[PDB]
Amino acid sequence: MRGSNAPQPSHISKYILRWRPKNSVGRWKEATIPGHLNSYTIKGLKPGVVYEGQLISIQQYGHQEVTRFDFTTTSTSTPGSRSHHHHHH
Repeated sequence: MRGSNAPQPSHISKYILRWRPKNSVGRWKEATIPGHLNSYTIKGLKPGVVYEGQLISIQQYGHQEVTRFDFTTTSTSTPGSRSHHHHHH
């Protein structure tokens, strides 16, 4: 019910999630998740605050995918053109 480890599966060897308070300017943190094994979302934040999220994928040789996203909690923001496509799901 938690999550099983998948060493070098059909997906990426492992994904790296780094986040840090962009409004509180603090230290970053790392969370490795090998591909999309399940729904994993980091919470514990609050409305009116923006964090920074960077998902970098790592392979057997290191350095794979690099994605930058905006972070928010119970607030409606996350500006980055995330709503301009037809059809859902």
